[PDB]
Amino acid sequence: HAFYVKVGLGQTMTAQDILEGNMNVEIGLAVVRPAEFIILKFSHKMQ
Amino acid sequence: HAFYVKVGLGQTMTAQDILEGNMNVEIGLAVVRPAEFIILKFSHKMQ
Repeated sequence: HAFYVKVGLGQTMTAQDILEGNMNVEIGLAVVRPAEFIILKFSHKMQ
Repeated sequence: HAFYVKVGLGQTMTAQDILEGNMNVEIGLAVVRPAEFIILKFSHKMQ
């Protein structure tokens, strides 16, 4: 759930990419954000 | 595939050939030849 890593032929590269000398790596991240606004919601509930 | 042999009336002979005293035999051969020139052909193939 936090990241992924992909590299390979048929995943990030073609065969024409190999002849040119290219290697592609793909990286995705899920970084934690701050809690800037905190909203308290109050209500009545039945007895 | 290697040879054939044919002899007979209606195959190699006529009826006029029989009266003259002729018998015809036909033989065909396929003899092995040497390998005098050997040619190596190199090429790239895709990954």
